[PDB]
Amino acid sequence: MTIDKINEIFKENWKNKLTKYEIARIISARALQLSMGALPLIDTSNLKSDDVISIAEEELKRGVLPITIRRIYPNGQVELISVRKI
Amino acid sequence: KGVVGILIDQVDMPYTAKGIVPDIILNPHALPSRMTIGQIMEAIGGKYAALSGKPVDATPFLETPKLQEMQKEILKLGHLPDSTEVVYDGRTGQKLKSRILFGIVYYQKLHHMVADKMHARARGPVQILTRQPTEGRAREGGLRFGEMERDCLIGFGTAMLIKDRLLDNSDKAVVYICDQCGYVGWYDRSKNRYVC
Amino acid sequence: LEIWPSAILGIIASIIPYPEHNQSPRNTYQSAMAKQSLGLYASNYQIRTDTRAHLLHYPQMPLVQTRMLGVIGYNDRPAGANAILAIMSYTGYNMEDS
Amino acid sequence: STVTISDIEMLLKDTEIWDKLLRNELSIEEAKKMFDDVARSYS
Amino acid sequence: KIDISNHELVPKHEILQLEEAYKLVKELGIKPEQLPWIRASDPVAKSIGAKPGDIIKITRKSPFTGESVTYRYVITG
Amino acid sequence: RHALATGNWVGGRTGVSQLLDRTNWLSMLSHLRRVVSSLAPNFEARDLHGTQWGRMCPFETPEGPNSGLVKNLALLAQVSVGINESVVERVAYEL
Amino acid sequence: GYFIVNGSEKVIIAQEDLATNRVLVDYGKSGSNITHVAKVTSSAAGYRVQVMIERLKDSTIQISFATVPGRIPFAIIMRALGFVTDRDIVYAVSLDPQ
Amino acid sequence: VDGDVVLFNRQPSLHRISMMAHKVRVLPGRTFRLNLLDCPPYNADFDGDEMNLHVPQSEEAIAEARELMLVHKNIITPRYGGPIIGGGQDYISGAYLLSVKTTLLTVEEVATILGVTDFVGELGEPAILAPKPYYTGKQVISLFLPKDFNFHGPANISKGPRACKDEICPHDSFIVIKNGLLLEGVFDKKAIGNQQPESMLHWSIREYGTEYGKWLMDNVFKMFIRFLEMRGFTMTLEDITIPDEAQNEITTKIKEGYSQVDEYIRKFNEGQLEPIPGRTIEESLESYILDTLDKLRKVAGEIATKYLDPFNNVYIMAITGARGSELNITQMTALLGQQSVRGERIRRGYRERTLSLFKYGDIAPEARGFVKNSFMRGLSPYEMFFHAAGGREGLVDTSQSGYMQRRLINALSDLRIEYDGTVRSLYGDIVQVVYGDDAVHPMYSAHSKSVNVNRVIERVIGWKR
Amino acid sequence: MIDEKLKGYIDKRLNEIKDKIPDKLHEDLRAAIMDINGVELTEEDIDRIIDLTIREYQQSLIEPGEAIGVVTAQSVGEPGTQMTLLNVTLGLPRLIEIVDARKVPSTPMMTIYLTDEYKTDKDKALDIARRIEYTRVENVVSSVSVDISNMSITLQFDQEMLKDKGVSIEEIKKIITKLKLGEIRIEDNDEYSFTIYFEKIDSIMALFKMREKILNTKIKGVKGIKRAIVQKKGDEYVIITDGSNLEGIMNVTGVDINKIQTNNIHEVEEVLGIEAARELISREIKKVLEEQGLDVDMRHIVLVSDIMTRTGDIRQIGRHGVTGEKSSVLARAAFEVTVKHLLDAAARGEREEFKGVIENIIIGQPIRLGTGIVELTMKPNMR
Amino acid sequence: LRTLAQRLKGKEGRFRGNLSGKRVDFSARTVISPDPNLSIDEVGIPYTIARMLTVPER
Amino acid sequence: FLPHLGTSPEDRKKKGYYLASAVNKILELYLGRREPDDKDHYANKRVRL
Ligand SMILES: [Mg+2]
Ligand SMILES: [Zn+2]
Ligand SMILES: [Zn+2]
Repeated sequence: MTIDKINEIFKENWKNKLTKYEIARIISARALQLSMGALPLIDTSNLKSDDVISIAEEELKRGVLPITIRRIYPNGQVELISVRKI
Repeated sequence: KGVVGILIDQVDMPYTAKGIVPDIILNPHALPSRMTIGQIMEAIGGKYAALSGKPVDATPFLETPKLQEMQKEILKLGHLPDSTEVVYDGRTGQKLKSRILFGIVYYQKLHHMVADKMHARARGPVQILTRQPTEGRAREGGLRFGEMERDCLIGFGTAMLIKDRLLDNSDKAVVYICDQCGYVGWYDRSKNRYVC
Repeated sequence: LEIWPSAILGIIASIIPYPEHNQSPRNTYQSAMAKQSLGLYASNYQIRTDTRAHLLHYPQMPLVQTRMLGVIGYNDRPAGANAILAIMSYTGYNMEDS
Repeated sequence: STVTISDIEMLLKDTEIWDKLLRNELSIEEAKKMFDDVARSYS
Repeated sequence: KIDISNHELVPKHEILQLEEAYKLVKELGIKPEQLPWIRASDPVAKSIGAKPGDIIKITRKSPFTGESVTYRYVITG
Repeated sequence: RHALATGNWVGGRTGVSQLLDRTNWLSMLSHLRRVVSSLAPNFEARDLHGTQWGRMCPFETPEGPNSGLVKNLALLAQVSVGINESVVERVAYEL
Repeated sequence: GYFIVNGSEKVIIAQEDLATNRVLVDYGKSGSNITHVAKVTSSAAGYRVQVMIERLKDSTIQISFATVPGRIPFAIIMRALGFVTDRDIVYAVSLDPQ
Repeated sequence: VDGDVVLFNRQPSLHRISMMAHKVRVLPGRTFRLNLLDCPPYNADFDGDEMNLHVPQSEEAIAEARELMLVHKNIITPRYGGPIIGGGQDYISGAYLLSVKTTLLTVEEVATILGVTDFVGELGEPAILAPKPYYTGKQVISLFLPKDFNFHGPANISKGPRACKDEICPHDSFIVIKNGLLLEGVFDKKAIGNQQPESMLHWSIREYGTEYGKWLMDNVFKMFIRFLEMRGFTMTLEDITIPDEAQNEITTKIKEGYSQVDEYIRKFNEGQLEPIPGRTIEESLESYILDTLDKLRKVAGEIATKYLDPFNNVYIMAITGARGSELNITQMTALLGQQSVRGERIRRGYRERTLSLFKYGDIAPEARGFVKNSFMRGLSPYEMFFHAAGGREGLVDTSQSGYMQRRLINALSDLRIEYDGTVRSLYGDIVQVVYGDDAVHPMYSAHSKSVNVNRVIERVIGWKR
Repeated sequence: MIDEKLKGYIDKRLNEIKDKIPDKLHEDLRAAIMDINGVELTEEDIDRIIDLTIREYQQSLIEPGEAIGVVTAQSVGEPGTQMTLLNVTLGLPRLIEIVDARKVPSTPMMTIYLTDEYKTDKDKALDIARRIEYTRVENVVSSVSVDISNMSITLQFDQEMLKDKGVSIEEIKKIITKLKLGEIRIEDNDEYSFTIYFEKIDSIMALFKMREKILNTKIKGVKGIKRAIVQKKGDEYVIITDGSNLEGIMNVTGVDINKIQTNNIHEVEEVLGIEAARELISREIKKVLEEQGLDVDMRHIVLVSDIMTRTGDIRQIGRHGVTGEKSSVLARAAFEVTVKHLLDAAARGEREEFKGVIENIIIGQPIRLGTGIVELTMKPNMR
Repeated sequence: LRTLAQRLKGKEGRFRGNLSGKRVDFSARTVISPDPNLSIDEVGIPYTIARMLTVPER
Repeated sequence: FLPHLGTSPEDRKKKGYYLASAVNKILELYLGRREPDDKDHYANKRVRL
């Protein structure tokens, strides 16, 4: 119980889990930079759809993206989460 | 009142054992909560009027003929008195397990037609003052994205969607600011220099 | 003594068949919708110059009548047609006011 | 002075004491003593 | 005049020790005046003898957790 | 001509004259028998008064703000034209 | 029953309002100095003027019309119209002693 | 092209699901086509309504719209823990007619019903093998439930005497699901209807995901419509017509009520009527008359329900929760009852009488607005006048609501949930130390509950309980 | 029936999860598992139940970056458009009264509980209601006669009302004697009548003024209490009041001062404090929404109550409260379409810093809610 | 006349007419009709509207 | 004052009698011999054509 037990449960729950806003941000950034000329990190030969957003979704589902989320807590502590093969 | 949801060909319509096909199909769920018995009564009276060739008066409190006489005469002319029919599916040919009520009702077409109600705008002219899209279907148009839609977008948490709706597609512009006074300058385009 | 008990209505409420079997707000909505329907509005419409005008191609007079329809001349200038009506659930395209 | 001015000054003094304590320029006991002094002097 | 701390609408108020308040403000990453405020003339603040610069620990009744803890900062007025 | 063409009348009245509605036969017939109350307020002014029996139709009213304030004449009702008060006064005094 | 003005067909809509030259009485607003109110809207050939009559908690009747800012007592305004004695005013109001 | 993401909106935009992301499908016509299950979130209708469309133009905007605003991700509303998307009118009655225990189907009928879905596979053996091979509607419904789903609960049709409150019910009023097999009960408004928290559909969505809810709504809800098409569902005029003995009983009850009202009036005239506290005499007499007439209407409705067929289509539409109530059936079949204006009988009219047809000072039930006929039998001229007078004040039926919502939005727009779990303003001020009390989103709640422990117990050991 | 072995297994297996969920949820889970009867229960069943409970709680947590203020505002204001209506104020006008922080309600009301010795007696409750209700002279007078001949006012008293209020003619005479009228003279005309003779007054205007001065004189009762009603809830008798006076009623004998209720939030704030005030605010909003059949989760209401009591005082959400305390000039000028805010800012040389969401949308820059709280880093070399 | 301060206040002024809300491009409005054959994620679009509104694809 | 009764000095007694009748009506309302006039009664409404 740092401040309250509920806050500790909250921070323990979100320790190794991505929020929907982080997923949306990662997918949008990957799609934007993939439409600008980047090379896909997956096969992209037998995918159902060949648009950038679908490829970004598939690249996020199987961890190949070298992207890191930086969480800044209000007291200044920093947490880093990697989506590259977790 | 209602709007047309689909138009179905005569082959796909359900038909009676005489081959009669409805012009309009009404949902049974619209009647019980609105309690318009006069419409079912009018359907029965219209079927009677078409079968018998006799006048039907539906003046309030003084209706002639009465409903029971109408139903007896409908039975004597070769139809079921309760105004129901044996019906087959036009797509498969199989008889429905229930009898369906057929009748004749007077319908009216209102001047609210979708051919005069749809308008879209991709790009077009802008205001001379605000440099924002115009207004009205007479001009190229433009729908207003008000404060409540902005609140919906904020509630969903979509920053780039908010930007796309409210800046990129309405009045995006570029200005030049002096770093000492914060006033708006300009580009001279002839001497290739910034002037504040 | 009353001359005509149905003379408590107006000219548009006088076109409703069996109005005493309906709920009153529906009788009120009918009067609003009856002024927006398309038919024949004048016999000399082709030589007039109206800003906006409509014309139903094949108008019919109602089979279920009221005594006031012939008095006001509506059977000569009708604004509708008689449809074969079925009351059933079919394909789900007539749900909730369709 | 006036009640409002005394309230404003005591709020300012509490703010300064908290700022100095949070910067590790004071100990807990010294902060307690100063808080008590201000509270008693402005009661 | 009258004791009101026993009313059913009044939650429990407690003055917080300086070390505990210091730890709380450090672990929240805030200044003391960024908490919700309570006046020194509040009827329940006077009942416990709270002076400005203190932090009050309040325990309220909750339908989701049973008991809920809240903190207020004592101001002048 | 201006009074008939704009609808703004003498005495503060507005909307006295309107363009005749010719959408169909019933539209024109109903427009020629419309009565508008100058209030168009109180919830008691929108009530169906028992004195309206045989004079105004109980069903033909708009929906919304103008409900109960715009009415339509009943079938057999007329509006009085009036006579000189002096004749009736002389008859009453002689009576 | 309509007019053709500049080629357009114009209908005059009937206007419903209160009777003009009659007295209508009502109670005053609750918790006010006025207990009872009477109103007259006298209409001339070209203009109409409203006359208001109040009764206060003092059991006094006050007259108030358009072109005078204040309230005039009933007997004062009655004396200006040729009713000089109190008996004339009293018997002009009513014959009932109560 | 098909599959593009757009924003679809209906005004006024009161909550955030007034505008959601949709996938484009291009079809012939000049109209915006919308699924019938999507209407409750928009408060939409097909009376001539219009809606707006918006096409995002950038990659980031499209990605955000597809990730956060898609329709099936927003089945549960944030106002309370319940589904805002669900079945309507034909869906409920079709589900009831299909899931009732008397429905038997052949192989061809089963193939016709399942042809509107995505189902391909083995049907299993028919429920009945001899004398003829027959499938059951419950058996066909069970093909779409997960093979570990358990549910026990009452049906909507269990309002009346058919309620048994246990698994032994001969009326299909109690729903029993064990290991994804519908063994008892029917499907109606309380199992698949929209805006019903803690229903079977709600538990399915909560415990299997919103993608499962999307798959279920797109497959099983079409079967209900197809079965209505095969069975035939109509409304005739004999569904609301009662025999002569029912009318005679209603007439005798009306006579008894009128006698009671006359006795009240006589007691008032002789000065032997006691008042109710806080009200004068001649105001208590009105209350007594209104009570007597209300009881008369209730009794007449009960008689009319007793002497009507409990399996006609109007009764089916009423008991299952599709359309209509019992008051509608009573008014259409027994009597309208007393008409009122602002809680009082109809009085405004001439002096001491509403209409010139009545005597001076007559306060009998018919003189002041009691209708003893039904819509089926027709109203009298003065009964029609009274009915039109009673419903006048519903015709009058927003700036205050808009102003209040605007003030709330401008007061609260800057609050955010932090990684700490704290609610803070964008200027740093702390509002709540932890959101709510347990940091549980109302959208993910089990109808305001973080966890329903009884539901967990039913999930684990429901197949043997 | 759970045997002792399985109960011990349950207790052992429940003690290793005490830190994984809230205490109330743990208590509810323990109470629910012990009530399973008619089913032969197994250790694997207990394991599955506990694991599913923990997982279900973890799956319901709110996510950081959520714009919870907008969601709360939309969840509270949206049902406000669906509201379709002593006669206390209710619905949308009452909700507006609550959120606008009105000093006094349109229809004040109190609920007064009594002590144990006054709790179950009807006569004692009636006596309390009698002695707390505010009564004037005109509330017991049946007829008033004004005499012009001798400048005398005659008062006739209703015996039934005089008994009901517990008032006697002697104390009425004593109260009238204390008035400012002057040199008067009272004479009995009957057992329920007397006349004030005014041996001094001259005109009729002053006679009438004296008459309405007499008829408005207070006899008894606590100020502000217009009507008191005795109600039987269970075996207890409760007093329902048409007015509001917390200070006055708290001094009345037999009143339970730890259970007294009011709908006046400002009196409750002044007497009991701000936490009681915000609890009352939440209760009032919840009751107003619930009595109309509208389902709104309590967390939104609690957040609203917290936002309206943050500064130690009750503030309205509008111009003179929470919205007007915002530190953005442009947001205030947009909410209040007036331009005087910009003139004040120019006069005082204020500085606007673009921290909120509305101003950033006005100028056209991304907001810090939702996807704006996320910040990303990448390693491009990893192909 | 309409002056400097009149261009800023009101519901049609600068703030609430052009800053808080505005008219936008790539938008359409039409009557709605039912379709039980669509998914809950889908919306039916006319051919005319599909050919006028466009999506820019790199 | 009361233009519908005349605009000449000779027409003052008529105005006095009219005002006396109005005062009589309001006094009758005071003593409970009357009720407030119904403004929705069609005896009080006129239609201008
Ligand atoms: Mg609609
Ligand atoms: Zn410069
Ligand atoms: Zn049963």
